[PDB]
Amino acid sequence: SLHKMSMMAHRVKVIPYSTFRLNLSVTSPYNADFDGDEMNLHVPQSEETRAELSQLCAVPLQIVSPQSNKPCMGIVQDTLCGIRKLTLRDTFIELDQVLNMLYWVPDWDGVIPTPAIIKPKPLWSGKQILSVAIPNGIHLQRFDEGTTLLSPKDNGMLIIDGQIIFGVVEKKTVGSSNGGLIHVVTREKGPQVCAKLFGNIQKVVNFWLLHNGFSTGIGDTIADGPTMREITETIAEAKKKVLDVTKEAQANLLTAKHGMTLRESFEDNVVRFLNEARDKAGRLAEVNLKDLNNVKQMVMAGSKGSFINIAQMSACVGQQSVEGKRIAFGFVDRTLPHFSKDDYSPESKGFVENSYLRGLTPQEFFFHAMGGREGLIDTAVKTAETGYIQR
Amino acid sequence: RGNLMGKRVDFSARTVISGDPNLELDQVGVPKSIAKTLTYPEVVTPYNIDRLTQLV
Amino acid sequence: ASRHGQKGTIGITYRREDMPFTAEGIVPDLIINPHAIPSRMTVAHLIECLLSKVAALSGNEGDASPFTDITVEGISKLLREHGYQSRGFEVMYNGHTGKKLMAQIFFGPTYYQRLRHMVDDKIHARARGPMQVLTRQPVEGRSRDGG
Amino acid sequence: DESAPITAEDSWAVISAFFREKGLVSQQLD
Amino acid sequence: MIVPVRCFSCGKVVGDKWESYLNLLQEDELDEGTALSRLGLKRYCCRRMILTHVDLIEKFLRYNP
Amino acid sequence: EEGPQVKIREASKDNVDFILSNVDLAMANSLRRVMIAEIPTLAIDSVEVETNTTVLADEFIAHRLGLIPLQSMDIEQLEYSRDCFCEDHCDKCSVVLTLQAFGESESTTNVYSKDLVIVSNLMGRNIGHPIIQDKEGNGVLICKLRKGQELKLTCVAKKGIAKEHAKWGPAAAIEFEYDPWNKLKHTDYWYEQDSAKEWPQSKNCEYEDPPNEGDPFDYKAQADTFYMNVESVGSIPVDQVVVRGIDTLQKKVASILLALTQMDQD
Amino acid sequence: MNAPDRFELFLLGEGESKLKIDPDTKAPNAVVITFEKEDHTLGNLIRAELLNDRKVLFAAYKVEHPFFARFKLRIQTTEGYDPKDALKNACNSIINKLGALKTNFETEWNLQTL
Amino acid sequence: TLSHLRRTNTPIAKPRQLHNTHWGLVCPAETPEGQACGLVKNL
Amino acid sequence: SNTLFDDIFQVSEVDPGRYNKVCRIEAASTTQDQCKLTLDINVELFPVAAQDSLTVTIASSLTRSWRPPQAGDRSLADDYDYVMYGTAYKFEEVSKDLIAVYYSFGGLLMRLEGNYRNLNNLKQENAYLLIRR
Amino acid sequence: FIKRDRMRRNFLRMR
Amino acid sequence: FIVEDDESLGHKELKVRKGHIAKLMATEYQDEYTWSSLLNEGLVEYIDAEEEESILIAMQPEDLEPAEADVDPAKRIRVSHHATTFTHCEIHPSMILGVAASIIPFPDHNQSPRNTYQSAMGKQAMGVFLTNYNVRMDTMANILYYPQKPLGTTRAMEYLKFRELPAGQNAIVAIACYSGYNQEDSMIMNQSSIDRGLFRSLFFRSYMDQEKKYGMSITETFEKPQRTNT
RNA sequence: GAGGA
Ligand SMILES: [Mg+2]
Ligand SMILES: [Zn+2]
Ligand SMILES: [Zn+2]
Repeated sequence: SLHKMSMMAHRVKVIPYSTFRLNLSVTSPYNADFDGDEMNLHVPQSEETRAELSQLCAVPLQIVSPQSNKPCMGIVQDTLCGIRKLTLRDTFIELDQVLNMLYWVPDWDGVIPTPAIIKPKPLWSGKQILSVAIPNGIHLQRFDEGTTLLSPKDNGMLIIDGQIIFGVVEKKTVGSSNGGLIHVVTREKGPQVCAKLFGNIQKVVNFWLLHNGFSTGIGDTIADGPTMREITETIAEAKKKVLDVTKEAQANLLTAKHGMTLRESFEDNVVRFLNEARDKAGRLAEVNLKDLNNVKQMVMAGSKGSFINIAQMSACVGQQSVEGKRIAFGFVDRTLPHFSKDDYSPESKGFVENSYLRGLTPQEFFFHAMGGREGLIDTAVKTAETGYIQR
Repeated sequence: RGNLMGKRVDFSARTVISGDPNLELDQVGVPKSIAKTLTYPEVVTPYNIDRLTQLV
Repeated sequence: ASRHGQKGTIGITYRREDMPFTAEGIVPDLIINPHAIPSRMTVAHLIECLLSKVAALSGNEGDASPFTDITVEGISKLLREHGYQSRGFEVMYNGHTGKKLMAQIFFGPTYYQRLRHMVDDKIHARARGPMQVLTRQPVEGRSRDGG
Repeated sequence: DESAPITAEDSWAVISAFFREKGLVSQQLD
Repeated sequence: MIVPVRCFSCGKVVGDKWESYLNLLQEDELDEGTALSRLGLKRYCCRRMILTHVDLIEKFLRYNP
Repeated sequence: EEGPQVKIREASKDNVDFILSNVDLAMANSLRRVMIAEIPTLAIDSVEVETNTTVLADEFIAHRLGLIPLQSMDIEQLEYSRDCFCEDHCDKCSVVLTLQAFGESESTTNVYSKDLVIVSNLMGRNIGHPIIQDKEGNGVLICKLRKGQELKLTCVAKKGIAKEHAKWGPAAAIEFEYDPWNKLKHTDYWYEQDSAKEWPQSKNCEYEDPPNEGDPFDYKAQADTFYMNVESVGSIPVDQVVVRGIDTLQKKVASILLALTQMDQD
Repeated sequence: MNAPDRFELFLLGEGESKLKIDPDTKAPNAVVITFEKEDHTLGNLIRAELLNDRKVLFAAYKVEHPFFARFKLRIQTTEGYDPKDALKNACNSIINKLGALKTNFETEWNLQTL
Repeated sequence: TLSHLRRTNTPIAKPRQLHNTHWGLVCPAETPEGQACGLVKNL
Repeated sequence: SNTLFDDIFQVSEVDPGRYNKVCRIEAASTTQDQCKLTLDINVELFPVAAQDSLTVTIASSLTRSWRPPQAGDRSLADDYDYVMYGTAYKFEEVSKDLIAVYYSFGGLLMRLEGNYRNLNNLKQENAYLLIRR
Repeated sequence: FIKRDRMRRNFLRMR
Repeated sequence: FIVEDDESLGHKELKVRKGHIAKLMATEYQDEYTWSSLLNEGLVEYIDAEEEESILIAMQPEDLEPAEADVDPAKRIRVSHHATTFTHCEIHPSMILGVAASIIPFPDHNQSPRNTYQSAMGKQAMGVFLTNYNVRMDTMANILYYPQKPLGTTRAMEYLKFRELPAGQNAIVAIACYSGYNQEDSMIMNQSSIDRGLFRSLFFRSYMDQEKKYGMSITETFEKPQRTNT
C-alpha cells in the first residue's frame, strides 16, 4: 500500500458468490487486477470510526489525488474502448435500443431527447445518448491538435452544457487525464456527482458495447503484403548501412567522435541505426492498418497497448540488449557457437528481425530470452529497492 | 515492527476480488457468508429498538 | 490459465443461452477480454487458437512445435478450405436479443489448464477469535482462524 | 538410397532413440 | 478418464460413440477426420470432445484388486 | 398463418430445419432461448450407491448418471418433487431406476446405460426408458468393470428444466440465422482485402436474392424470415421439442396475464 | 458455499408475487414493473411487443444485475390509456401469435415422413 | 514432477543473468522468478 | 415557428472522410455568392453527389420529450427527404458583413456565410436544418 | 500441417 | 550430429544418413540398434560447454549445408548457410528448451517473459499426476475429471508422456468484450457447460495419526470417547 | 518445502 488511495472506504452490498466484487474504475488506485489478487476489508467498530471513514476515506473524496493534482481514477479498458466507438461520428442508434440505453441511466429524467435525425428514420447519434449521462452545466472545451470548430478529424472535444457538441471521447477526455471531464465534474458538482457520473457512463457504454460486440484476433496483426515487403526492404537498408559503417571501421577510417572510444562510437552508431530501422518499420505497419483493425482501435482509444506493441507484433522485434549494450561475446569472440568469430553483423550480436507474428529463429529466440530475463531481474530488484526507499 | 507498528487485527476478511460493472463506484460486494461473520455493535436507542429486536 | 501467460479467474457464469452464439449454434464456454492481447503480445495464443480450430475440423494434431516452418498463412488456407473465415472470425449472435453483433468474433478451441487455489481456500474472515500466547494478539493463518 | 542425406524431419527419430536408452531422469540414476 | 457424456458446450450425447469410434479406427482403418464425420459429429464443439479424449480408465483397470 | 409461417426444409430423427417467417426477431430469439433452457423433462437426480468397487469415485459416477437422456415424452404426467407432498418422492413425482453390474468376465465388462432397469411403477406413462440412439443397441457407456469390481446402486429421476441444471436440457445446440445477405447491415465485415471474398457466404444465401448493389440501403426493412435448425438430444422427438417450447413460452406469458388479473383484483 | 440455490431462477418467493407495480414519478402516465424469476426471455419479448403498440410512448427494460432473476420494465403511454392495459394487450397479442405458430408448425410438421 | 527431478540450484559475477554458454544446456525460459530468479535452473 | 432561413445550394463537392455513412458536403449558395455551406450528411440515408440538390429550410417549429411520429397527426414541415435537428454553438463573424453560424447535429456539424441571415438565426438549440436543391 | 501418427504404417508398408 | 566431408566438402555432410534412420525406426517399431550404437559409430557426439568453445554448429541439417543454391513471405527470415567449415549440426533446436517450456505451443512467437510465466504456472495445473493415485495415500491430491490432450501439441510433448497424462481441457474460447464482466483479466465461463462436467476435479486430502509417541504409561488409544471424565 | 500475485 503505497498510497492513501490504497485504502478507501466503501458502502457494502451483500451478495452471493464468495469473491469481493468492486466497481471497475477503482482498480487503478488499488493497482489491482482480477488475475487472482486479494484484498482485505476492515470493519470499523464504533460510531466515530465509521464517521471518520465515510467523511474522510470514502472513495469519491479520493477521485483527485494530491499526488499529482489530477484525478486518480477514470474510465478503463472495456468501457474506455467502447465509449470511443460509440461516440464516433458514424455511429447512429435506432429507437428501441435508444430507449433501453436511456432507461439504463438511473438518473435519466424521463425525457427522450429529440433524435438528431428526424428525416424519415428517427436516428440518434451516439453523442446524444452519451450526453444524457453527463450532468448539466459542464463545458470542457479542448481543441486537441488541429481542431477548427469544424473538427474535420473530429478530434478535440467540446461540450456546451451537460451535452456534448463534437469530438470523440477517449482517454484524453474521459480517462484519468488532467483537464479531463472527471476533473471538471469534481470541481463543479462535488464528489457525489462525480461518482454517479462514473456509474452512469459505465452502465450506458457497457450496455451498448454488449450489444455491439468487439473482439480482436490474429488477422488484426497481419500487415498487407506490399506493406510487408516494404518493411523488409527497410530492414535491408538498415543492414546495409550497418555493413558500410563496419567496413569503414575495419578500414580504420572511422573517426571516433571526441570523448569516446572508436569502438564505442561504432557500437553506438550501429545501435542507433537499428533502432531507427525498427521504428521506421513500426510506423509503416501502423500506417497501413485500416480503421477496422481492432488493435488500432484499442490504441486510438488508448485503453490498451501502444505503438511499440504494434511494431513488435507485426514489423520487427528489433534489437535485443543486455545492460544497454547489445549482446556480448559470452563465448570467445562470438555470441553463439553457431557463428564464426568476430562477427559484428546485427543478427550475430542480437538484432531480432522477424516479427512476433513470423516467429523467431532459434538464435533470435535465445537472444530474446536473454533480454527478457534481464527484464525480469530488473523488475524483481526494482520493487525491493523502491519498497525500501519508500519505507 | 511486528507487534507494535503493525499487528494482526480482528474484524477483517480477505478474499479474491472480481470486477463488476454494476456496482456503484464506491460500493463493494462483500459475499454473504462473510457478512454473516463480521459484525458491528449497534447501541439500542428508541430509534432502532424495534428493528434490532427483529434482528436478534 | 492459458498455456502462455494469461492467468485469470472466473468472474461470472452465464447459462448457455445467454452466451453469444454463432449461426451454427456453437456457443463458447469461455470469454476472455481482448484487452489482454496487445499489451502482452501473446501472438502464440491466437495462433494456437487458430491452429486448434483447424485441427478439430480436420481431425488432426496441431503441430505447434517451435522452430518449424508452419506459418499463419498455411493454417488460414486450411481453415478457409473447411469453410470458415480464414482468420477465425465468426459472425455471432447476441444471446439476450438474438441480434447479430456488429463486430465479428475471434472464436476457436484452446487449451486451458485449471490452476490450484480455488477461492474456498482463500476466503477468510475473523471476528474476534483466538489469540497467541506471547503477545495476546490474534493468531495467524486462516487455517488457524488467524486475523 | 541409404547413404542419402538427412532431412530436418528425420532428427525426431534420433531423438526418440535418445529417451529410449536414457529416460528423462537419466542423470539422477546414473 | 472414461468418455464424457454430452459434449460440454454443444450438449449432444457423445458417451455412446466411443466404442464405434475405436472400431472405425481399428477395423476400418478409417481416418479420424472421416471417422468423426461418420459418427455425425459435425460441429467441432463435439469433434473436440471425442478426438481429444484420453482413456485413462484403461490404465486404471490394471491394478489387480 | 396470420402470424408466423413455418416452412420445414428438412426433418430427421433428430433435427428439423425450417424457415421461420413473418415473425419478429424478439419472438424468434425468445423461442430459441426457451427451447434451449426452459422446456421441462426428466433426469436422474439422486443416487444411492449401495455398493461400488470400481475405479471411479461415486460422485463421478452419479454425475455421469445425471447426464443420461431418459424417455421423457409424457413427462407432464409427473409432478415436480417440490409439489408432491410425499416424503421426497413417490410415483407421481419420480421414477426409480436401479443398476447392478459385476465383472464376471475375465476381460473388461462395460456398463451401458441400457443396463438400467426401471423399478418404480410407471402407471403406464411413456417415461424413463433410457434413450438408445446407438445402433449397436447399448446406450451410453457408464462405467467399466474388470473382474471382481461390483457396482450396485439405485437412482431417482425427477422432472426438471435446464435452468436448474443442464442435464435437463433437450437442447442439443440450436442453429439460428437471418438476413444471410446482410441486407439489414446488422453487421459489418472485418476484412483485409475484400469483405466479399474473405467471408464464406452462408448456405442460406440462396433462399434470398442477392442484394442488388444499385439499391439504396433500405432502412424501412426489418428482420423476419429466420432460418432455424433444432437438434434434439433424443429425450423428446424434435417436433415435440419445438412444439413444447412454443407452448411453454405461451404458458409463462399467460401467467403474466394472470398476475395482472390478481393485481387488478387486489 | 455462497452460491444461491439455482431453483430460484424460476420460483416465486414468499411475497415475491410475480409482479410488483410501481407508479413512476418522473413522467406522467408511466409505470415501472418488476418481474421476479425472469430474464431477457420474457422481457425482451414483451418489450418489443409493446413497442409495436401505437399508443405507447416509451417502453424499455433492464436486468439490473445478472445475479438476480429480475428485470424492471417501464411503460409510458399517451393519455387516456392506462399502462397496465397496454401490458394486457401486448400479452394477448403475443399469445395469439404463439398459438398461430403452434398450429402452423404442427401442420407443417405433419407434412413430413420420419 | 518431471521438471522437479531435473532442477538445479546455485547458492548465493552476474549469476542471475542468462549467459550464452547456457545455450542448449539449461532451459532459457523456465526459472522461478522471484527472489530465486536466475538461480534455480532447469536442464 | 417558420423558416428562419431558406436557400438552395449547388453541391460543389462531397467527401467521405474516413467514414461509412457520413460525408462532408461542400456547397455554395447559388443565390448569395457570399453564402456558402459545409455540412455532414448521413449519406446512407440520403445519398448525395457533386452538383446535387437538397432539402430546404432552417426551420424552428415543425422540453417536450420527443415523441414518436404518431402518424395520425404527423403534419410538420414533413416535406423533405432529410430532416435533422440540432444546436447552434458559435456565431463567429467572419467579416463585417460575414457572419458564420455553427450548428451541431448530434455531432454532425454545419456552417453558413452571409449577412442577410441577420439575427433570426440566433442562439437557438432549436433548429431543424434543411436547405434546398 | 499437422502431426501424423500414420507414419507407423509408412515404415511398416515401406519395409 | 557430426558433420563430415564426402567425396567432397560440398556435399559436406552429416555422417548419419537415411540408412541409419531406417535402422532406428525399425528398432523403434520392432515392438537391436539404439542410440548407443549411434554413439559407437561416431555419428553423434557428446559436447560440453568447454568444448563448445571451439566448434562451429549448424542449426538445421539440410539448409545449413546443402550447397550454395521464390520465398513464402509468411516464413520467417532465416539467415543463410553462409559458412562452410561446420563441424557439427544441432540435432533439433527445440531441444534447448527444458521440460516445462516444451509444453508451450509456438513459444517462438511469444514474448519471453510470457514463456517464463507459463513455465512457472504449468506446475500448478490440475491433472492426473500418476496412474495409481487411488492407491497412494498422500496429502493433497488433485485430479481432473476429464482431462484432454491438447489439440496443438509440440513434438517433444510425446516424450513427456504429456498426451497420456494431460493437464487441462480444450475450451471453446471466444475473445470478446461481452458484458464487461470479464475485463481487466479474466473472464466468463459457460455455466451450463460446467454442469456438463467441464473442468471438474477431484480433491483428496490425507489425515495421519498414530498412537502415543512417548510416555511409558502415557499411551494414547483410538476409540470413541464419551463423558467418562473425558 | 510449498508457494499465488
Ligand atoms: Mg494481479
Ligand atoms: Zn457439441
Ligand atoms: Zn411424490
